[PDB]
Amino acid sequence: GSGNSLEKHSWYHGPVSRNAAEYLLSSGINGSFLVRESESSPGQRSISLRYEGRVYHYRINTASDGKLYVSSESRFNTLAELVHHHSTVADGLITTLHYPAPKRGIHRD
Repeated sequence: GSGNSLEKHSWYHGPVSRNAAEYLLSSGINGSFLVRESESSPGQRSISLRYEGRVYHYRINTASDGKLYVSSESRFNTLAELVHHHSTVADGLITTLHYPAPKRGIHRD
């Protein structure tokens, strides 16, 4: 769950603060996005996008019910459904989810 999470999608690794995102992630690809988790809230989810060096921050954004709507005309419930739509029509997230490169073996002895 919150802390370990499961290897859901290819963009679902775990919680990663934007700071460390824009900071750590030097950004340098054809375009890869990654979802984030609680950062300054006791249980929050955001969306991070990595450009050819740039790093955008587009929180998940919730509706007045529960659904997760980034814009307002494209409300969802599950992150996936978010990317799904934001896959061909990023009506929410600026950049359009391209390919969330895997981060299994980044560094660890």
